[PDB]
Amino acid sequence: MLEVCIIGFGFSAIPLVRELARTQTEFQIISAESGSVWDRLSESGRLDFSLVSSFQTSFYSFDLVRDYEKDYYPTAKQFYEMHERWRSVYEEKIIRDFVTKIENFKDYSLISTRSGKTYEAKHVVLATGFDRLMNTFLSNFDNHVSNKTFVFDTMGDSANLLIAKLIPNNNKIILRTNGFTALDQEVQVLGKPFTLDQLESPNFRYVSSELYDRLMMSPIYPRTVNPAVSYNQFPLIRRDFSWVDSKSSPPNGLIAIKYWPIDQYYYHFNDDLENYISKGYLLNDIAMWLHTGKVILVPSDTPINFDKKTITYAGIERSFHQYVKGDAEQPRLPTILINGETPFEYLYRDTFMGVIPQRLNNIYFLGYTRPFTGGLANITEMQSLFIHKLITQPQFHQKIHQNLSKRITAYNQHYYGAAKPRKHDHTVPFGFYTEDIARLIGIHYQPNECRSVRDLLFYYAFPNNAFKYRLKGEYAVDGVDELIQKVNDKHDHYAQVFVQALSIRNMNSDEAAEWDHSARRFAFNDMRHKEGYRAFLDTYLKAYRQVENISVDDTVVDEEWNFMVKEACQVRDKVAPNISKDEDVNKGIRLILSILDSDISSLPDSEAQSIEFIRRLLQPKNYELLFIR
Ligand SMILES: Cc1cc2nc3c(=O)[nH]c(=O)nc-3n(C[C@H](O)[C@H](O)[C@H](O)COP(=O)(O)OP(=O)(O)OC[C@H]3O[C@@H](n4cnc5c(N)ncnc54)[C@H](O)[C@@H]3O)c2cc1C
Ligand SMILES: N[C@@H](Cc1c[nH]c2ccccc12)C(=O)O
Repeated sequence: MLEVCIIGFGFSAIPLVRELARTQTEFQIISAESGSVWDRLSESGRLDFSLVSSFQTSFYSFDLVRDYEKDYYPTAKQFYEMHERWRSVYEEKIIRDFVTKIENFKDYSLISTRSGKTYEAKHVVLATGFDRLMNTFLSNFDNHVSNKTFVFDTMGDSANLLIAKLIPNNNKIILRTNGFTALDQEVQVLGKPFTLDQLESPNFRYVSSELYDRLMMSPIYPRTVNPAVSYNQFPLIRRDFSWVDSKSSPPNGLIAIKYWPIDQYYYHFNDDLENYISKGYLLNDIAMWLHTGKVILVPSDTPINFDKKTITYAGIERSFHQYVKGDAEQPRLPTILINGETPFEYLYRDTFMGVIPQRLNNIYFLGYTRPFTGGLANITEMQSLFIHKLITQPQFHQKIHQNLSKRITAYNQHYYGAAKPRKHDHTVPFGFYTEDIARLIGIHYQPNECRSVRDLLFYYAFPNNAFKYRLKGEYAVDGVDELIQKVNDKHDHYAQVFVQALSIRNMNSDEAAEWDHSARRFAFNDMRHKEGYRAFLDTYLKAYRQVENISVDDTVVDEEWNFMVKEACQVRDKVAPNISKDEDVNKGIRLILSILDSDISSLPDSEAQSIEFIRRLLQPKNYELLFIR
């Protein structure tokens, strides 16, 4: 009897396949001849974009230990080539066929295929990915459509890539949405670049939910009255957050587009701009788009005619070339039959950690949990370890399955509370999920085992990426010590992130909000850092048209759109003319780096109380997680 069948092989499955080879577990892969969306995009030369996620969170530990030099954003091309390098290693273990039905019995599944060949496997893993409506727009993108108007009913990472590709062909963008959360993917800390996943310090949740809330939520909830923040200048961007019924912030189910702010874009790319664009580094600055009027927010229920294909905003009858219905993603699950009879219904919440479903035996899901920030790599690596342990270690299998139903109830209560299932429940802050999986496995770190201040910074401020949990113990990867070392030396041991928590431990919700925005350049959606870059923008648009071999006439003005922008930017034209963290962080960082190697338990009683609080980090009081204990 075949021990393991993996169905679907692209990216999600790589770390699990590796672990099965290490323990010489009998496995077969079954994967479609047609391949993935990256194959569609490759064949037709449309791999001319970059990832919305850092190298550090988007590539697996066993590649990072070889190829990590510096923080950066990898190209679509690089991400694809790394898929195709790992496919080549494992191609011999891959059967090219499509699975159409799984019949699940007590201790085995019967797998049917399109060819007619059937397979018996004790353990079955789905890593088949998602069907995506928006894929057609990207794969079959026409770059001649010019001076046309587009309406989008949802803002996600796909719409933003499309918007980034349209704007330089002088196409006009209207967002008919009920708000969206956008966040600068890159951020300055005292004039040094940090990708946003570097600054989440997730284990501070263990001190208290309240303190973690103040650490993260002011850029997302409209908590500052600072006129400089996008959600004050352009209030239509704000969302309805009355669904959130969890104390865990940021909440499961919240999505975010990550984008280049133009200042960060400039710093990296201004010096070889045409070459960088051609590699796939595209300016996708949605807040620069609203500021310049090249995108406009309009209310959710604005008048449109679907037959006449027209928008009417204030009083101009705008003919719209295309309406784009937003990205809805649904798992590519084949029919699964319970006791080889009853069709199985997929619901993220009715599975444990997005991986173990109920009423099925020895079936696991790999690649169906979405990270809020950073790459999928973080989630699928830790899931691969969870799945590998369940398949190979019956003790572990028994421990998890014994009370599966209760664990799932306890997880749902902590992360979703009494909220009705939503289509985005599958989205999780990465540094909670990876940490959650690591405690179920037992490759987690113990806060009480911190000896020095250096140790506290690794436990609390060092990002909760999958490789952090592969330094030592059951899933150790050779070279992780040298990686953690390199990362720490480049980021000042994440002291700047640790000092933020120091500074706001005595503040309330409103106070932290005002403090978050007291900076020269606050982290996200700082509209003071846009006007200065109008000249560069026009250099960029010209550079894009030179790469994409396109020529529109800029000397022809669409006076009607100029008119629709004014109506839109009404609050901005009121709020903008009404236009400390830097000092606190600066003083804080120098304090921490002076006592790096000082013993915690040693540190004296009666700076000031910043000591009492650093000693309690040995005994955090929100450490309980009922789905694990
Ligand atoms: C436009 C776009 C941009 C993205 N950008 C990023 C990014 O910047 N950072 C990031 O971290 N993530 C990103 N992602 C997400 C993620 O990297 C991709 O979705 C990734 O391809 C998912 O990996 P997977 O292995 O789960 O799925 P896939 O790559 O789709 O692999 C699944 C494979 O299984 C096959 N298959 C499906 N059903 C069956 C079946 N029944 N039988 C047999 N074979 C089957 C498919 O043909 C496919 O080859 C992006 C996704 C998209 C669409
Ligand atoms: N803690 C950092 C970074 C940060 C805040 N909220 C975030 C949300 C997502 C990612 C990063 C962050 C800050 O307050 O500035």
